[PDB]
Order: sequence, then structure tokens, then C-alpha cells
Amino acid sequence: XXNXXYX
Amino acid sequence: XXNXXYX
Repeated sequence: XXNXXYX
Repeated sequence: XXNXXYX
């Protein structure tokens, strides 16, 4: 991953 | 906030 969220 | 990220 490496990005985040939360969706 | 309350959402996420990271930008």
C-alpha cells in the first residue's frame, strides 16, 4: 500500500 | 477531521 484511506 | 489521508 503506502497511501491511506479510509474509504 | 474524522476522515483519513495522507495527502
